[PDB]
Parts: sequence; structure tokens; C-alpha cells
Amino acid sequence: IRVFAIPPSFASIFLTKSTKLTCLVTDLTTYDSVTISWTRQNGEAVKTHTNISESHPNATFSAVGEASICEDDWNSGERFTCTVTHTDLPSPLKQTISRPKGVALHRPDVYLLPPAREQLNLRESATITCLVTGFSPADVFVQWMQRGQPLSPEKYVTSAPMPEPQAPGRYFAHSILTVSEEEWNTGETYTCVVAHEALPNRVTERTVDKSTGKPTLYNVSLVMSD
Amino acid sequence: IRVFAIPPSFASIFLTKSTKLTCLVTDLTTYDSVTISWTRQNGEAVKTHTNISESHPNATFSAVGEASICEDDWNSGERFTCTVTHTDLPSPLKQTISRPKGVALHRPDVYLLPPAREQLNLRESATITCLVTGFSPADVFVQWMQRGQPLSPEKYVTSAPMPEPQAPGRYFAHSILTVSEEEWNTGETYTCVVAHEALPNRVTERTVDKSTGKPTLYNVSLVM
Amino acid sequence: IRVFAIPPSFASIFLTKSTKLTCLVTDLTTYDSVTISWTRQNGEAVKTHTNISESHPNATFSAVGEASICEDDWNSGERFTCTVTHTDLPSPLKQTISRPKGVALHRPDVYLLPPAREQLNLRESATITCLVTGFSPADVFVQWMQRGQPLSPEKYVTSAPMPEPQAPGRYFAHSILTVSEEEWNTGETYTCVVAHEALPNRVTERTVDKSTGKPTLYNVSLVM
Ligand SMILES: *[C@@H]1O[C@H](CO)[C@@H](O)[C@H](O)[C@H]1NC(C)=O
Ligand SMILES: *[C@@H]1O[C@H](CO)[C@@H](O)[C@H](O)[C@H]1NC(C)=O
Ligand SMILES: *[C@@H]1O[C@H](CO)[C@@H](O)[C@H](O)[C@H]1NC(C)=O
Repeated sequence: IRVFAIPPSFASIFLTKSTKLTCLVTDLTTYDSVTISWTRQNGEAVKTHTNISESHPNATFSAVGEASICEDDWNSGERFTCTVTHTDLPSPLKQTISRPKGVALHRPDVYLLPPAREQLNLRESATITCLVTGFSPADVFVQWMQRGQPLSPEKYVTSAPMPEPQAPGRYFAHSILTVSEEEWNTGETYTCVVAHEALPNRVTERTVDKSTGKPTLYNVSLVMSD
Repeated sequence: IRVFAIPPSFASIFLTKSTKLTCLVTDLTTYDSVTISWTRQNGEAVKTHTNISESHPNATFSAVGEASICEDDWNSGERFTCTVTHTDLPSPLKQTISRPKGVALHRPDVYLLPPAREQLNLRESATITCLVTGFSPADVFVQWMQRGQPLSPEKYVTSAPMPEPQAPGRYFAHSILTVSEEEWNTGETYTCVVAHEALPNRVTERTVDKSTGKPTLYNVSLVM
Repeated sequence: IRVFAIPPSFASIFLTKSTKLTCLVTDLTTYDSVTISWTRQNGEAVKTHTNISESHPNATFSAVGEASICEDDWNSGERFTCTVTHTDLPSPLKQTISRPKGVALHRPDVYLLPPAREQLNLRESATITCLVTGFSPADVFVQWMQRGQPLSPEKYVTSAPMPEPQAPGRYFAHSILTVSEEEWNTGETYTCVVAHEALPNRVTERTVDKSTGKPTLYNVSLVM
């Protein structure tokens, strides 16, 4: 009998821009006459929940609450609790979610790496990496754009934040993408954009193409008696 | 009343070449004098395990048995069963474990990338990455060999065998490694040793130095 | 009246991954109803011995069989026993074999050399050499590779572990590989891979090709 609470997430906030908070209840029998409500840091009235979920595959009930908040009061570090009154449990279950933060903040650093040439020999596909390092906290967002139109999410894949061995509590992440060498050997910018809270504009991007090196080759033809 | 066992992983094997099967008896009341045992497919007796574990600080007792077999037998697939006997446990319990032979077999193609040029400006650190793509099945093992002696795994980080979006039956992995700039500027071939059970010798290596990949600037042509 | 066996060897382990044991008989009059007993140090027996050989054509006798033991026992030092029974003498003939551990475990050093300049003028064949030096004991198991495809062992020849002239406790070997010049003129990376027991991963490979001898900084030319 445990209740999982999801605070607002950076990825959903940036993608949908319809900030939502939801806590789901687990390990409860398939009963009814159970109401779920949300409370703020002051425990004020909230919005009615919608989109009731179906029971778990192992024959236990499940439900999700819905409400709306704002960044101006979420960022203050205040707590948020959802009230669940299960029929079986006389004591209602309350879960608290907030953001203590107050941690060493720093801007993420973004680097792109062009595909290796030994991959660019069999002439099937190439992979481009976008390494985001030295950022705290977690909940960063990455997506790839080709000439303005974002790529279909089924194409690229992203890692998950993990600690840095040479930095106390500073995270790290990866992101790769595959394009045909047919397209690569012609031209495209393939921008990688990262959305993190610590950035001054919250958004930075860095792009790379096939012609980003070639440091001014030189040809000399000494001629004698010819 | 949770029973589990840890089959010997590929990394567990190659880390010490000391394949061994252990049983996880956790989420039970803290007790003493607990008996764990194994068996073969035909019911033959097993070797005398020892070096049992202790209780968790979370009011839980962990029992670990050290059962050792040979890699030939384990690959042949001798079906084992962790039998745990204790005063509190009412009845014996059985668990079956093996490998589902019949998986797709493919060779992991390894590509090695140098650090970013824009990173090599702060003169602080570099992150060389070892990308292993298009293998089958999972559980690949990667280590970082500078030259000669190996390096501790507390200073480099490895990903998990995440599935490849383009290749479903195939997978991929990422292994990074930090180093100060002065070490990157005096050689340090920094090879990446990766071992998978589909390569003919089960081990392969790749190397990349700072003076690698640089194109040919001059094209002198003496004329006479 | 002498009986000599064949201990398992490092190269025979890597060449087949089908380890066996063979104990041979010689200097005894040919006979029948001769059985060789295969019991371990602890006294228990092993799988039967097959492939009964034919007596040597020099008025002597021989017998060979097959076994299967995982290398954990051999590394631990489990003394295998081949008790041949002969009608020449009533007392059974018992012999055992083992391995020592008092050996310097230095690592081998591998160098490749390209074909001679004058050989690449007659335009018929070329020979490429892989050299090993400075190891102990005698466990080289050197083989060749191209494009990830193993080559037939007929095309390359390996030498014995000849000792060093100066170094007292070190040995060396050699290996050549004949190859067509027109094939050698278009890539064919042609790596050689050694496998000793003092190597941390027990496998090491080096490679050389045509482009191995270029400054990768400039391309001088002579046009007329
Ligand atoms: C390089 O120099 C040679 C000699 O002058 C000349 O024949 C050749 O065309 C030059 N290559 C380029 C790309 O200019
Ligand atoms: C280098 O010069 C040679 C002639 O000396 C020419 O064949 C070749 O195309 C040149 N390389 C490039 C990249 O143009
Ligand atoms: C260098 O010159 C030789 C001789 O003309 C030519 O075969 C070779 O392709 C050249 N290399 C490059 C990179 O142009």
C-alpha cells in the first residue's frame, strides 16, 4: 500500500506547456467510492481530476489525480500534497512533493561529435552524438531539428542523467541520432537543442555539418628545369 | 518471503574468471543458522559452499551462498535449483534457472571517438567515448586500457545495453572516460577493450591517439 | 617398459575449446585385452576412452583414448591417472602428470614486419612476418586474420619457443604468411594475434599495412 506522487517535470512542462501534477495510487483492491483531491502548500481548493485510469494487470485498482499549478509558486520550494481517502484505510494517505533545490547550480555544456570515418565506409548509416555534461539538477530535455522541422521521436534516442565521477553531485547525459550516409554526404545542419532551467534563456543549441573541419589544406609544386 | 538468485553474468565471469552461482534470500526476518543449497539436473550433490553474508541494516537478513561450477558445465546448461532450509521456512522451495539458447548472434562493431575540439580549449579535461553498436545479445563488458596495466572502474562510467531504435534485435552501449589535458598531450594511446561472446576470440580492442585522424595538409609535388 | 602421456596444452585449449587427455603406450610388445584406467586424484573415474589406436609398426604397442575435464580442476592441479593394464607384467602400471607454478610470468612482445622491397619487384608472391619475443613459458598460439575471417592454418607457419641469446629465462618464436602481391597492394590489413598466459586478457593483436610507413603529414611526388 504505497502511493507514488509525480511533481511537475521539466520534460512535460517544455513539451506540452500544459503543466500538470498527478499522484497515482497502487496496491489497492478494485473498489469504488474513493475520492482523490489535491492540496497546495496552504491546502487550497484545486481542480477536479479527470481521465481515470484502469486497474493494474494483477487485479488491483489504480487512479490518478489532476490539477494545475504555476511556475511562480512552484519554484519557491513550497510543498504539494494530494489527499487520497481509501475506504480500507481509516487514515488517508498523503504524499508530499516539492523542490528543496539550494544546490550548486551550473550551466550544461553541449558538444557534438561527427561520425567516425570507419563507420562512414560501409555506406549504410551514421550516428551523431550530443554530449551534455556538468549540469545539475536532472530533468533536462533534448530534441533534434532538421531545417526547422523537428525529427520524429521514433528516430533518435536519449540517455538518462547519471553522476559525474570528477564532480560532486553534477549529472551527465547522452543523446544519439542515426541518418543515412546518403543524406549525410550531401548536407544538413542537424541541430541539437537542450532545455535546462539553469540556462539564462533556458534554451541553447549547437549544430554541426560535414564541412566543419578541413583547416586550409595547401598544395606546393616546386619546379626546376621544367 | 522473497526468493531470488543471481546467475553469473558475463561481466561477473570476465572480471575474475571465477564463475559462481549465488542465491539471494532477502526481505525476511533477521535470523541465524540459515541453510542454502543447490542441485544438478540429475540430482547430484553440489560443492560445499561457505562465506555466508550478514543482515541488512534495514531489519533484513541477507543470505549468500557461494556455489562454484565450471564454465563448460554452465554453458552446457546444467539446470540448478537453490534449496533453502530454515526453521521459520515451513516447506522447501525450488527455482529453475538456465539460458534460453536460440538467440540472434551478431558481432559488436566498435567505433572510437576523440574528444571535442571546443572542449580542448578550457585545458581542463577531455571525455573520450567508446561506442559499441549492432550486437546480440546484451550483457557486453567494457574496460579501459591505457597501456599495460588496467584502470579502476571508479573513474570511468559505462551505460547499460539500451535497445537500438533502428535495430530492434540489436543493441548499443556507451563508455566514456575523463582525463586531464596534459595526459592527452603526451601520447596515451588509450585503447578500449570490449568483450562479447560472439567475437571469434571473445575479445577485441580499438585504439585512438591525439595524432590520429588528422588529414594531410601538404601535397608537395617536385617537378623537373 | 615406458609409458608417456600427453598433458593438455595452452594452444590445444584455444584451438578447439574441446579439451581432452591422451595417454600413450610404447616400448611394449603388442597385445589385446589391454584397458587404460582413467581416475582422478580423488579416485572417481571419468568418461570412457575411445579410438583404440593400432600398435606401432616397430614391434611395439600403443593405445590412445579421449577425456573431458573442465579446466578448473587442471588449474587447481588435479592429478589425472592413466592406469594401462598389460599382460607383460602383473602389476598395474600407474602414472600421473601435473603442472608446476614456479615460472616467471613475463608478457610477450609482438612486432610485425612488411615484405622486403626487392621481393615486391618480381610480382609473384610476398611474405609477411609476425615476431614474438621475451616471454615465459612456451605458450604463443599465434594465428592470422583478414577482414574478420580466419585464415586456413596451412598458409602460415609458426616456429618453436627458441630461448634468447642474452636473456636467460626468455624465449621467442616466429610466423610467416605468404600472400599474393596484387592482394597486398590493395589493403588487406592482415593482423597477427598472439595468446600467452601472462597477458592480462590472454589475447593481444597488432597489425600493419602499406600505409603504415607514411608520415601522414605530407605527400611528396616526382612528376616528369
Ligand atoms: C597540386 O599540385 C600539382 C603540381 O602543381 C598539380 O598538378 C595539381 O593539380 C595540384 N592539385 C590541386 C588540387 O590543385
Ligand atoms: C595531391 O597531388 C596529387 C598530384 O601530386 C593529385 O593527384 C591529388 O589529387 C592531390 N590531392 C588532392 C586532395 O587534390
Ligand atoms: C599521394 O601521391 C601518390 C602518387 O601520386 C598518390 O598515389 C596518392 O593517392 C596521393 N595521396 C593523396 C592523399 O592524394
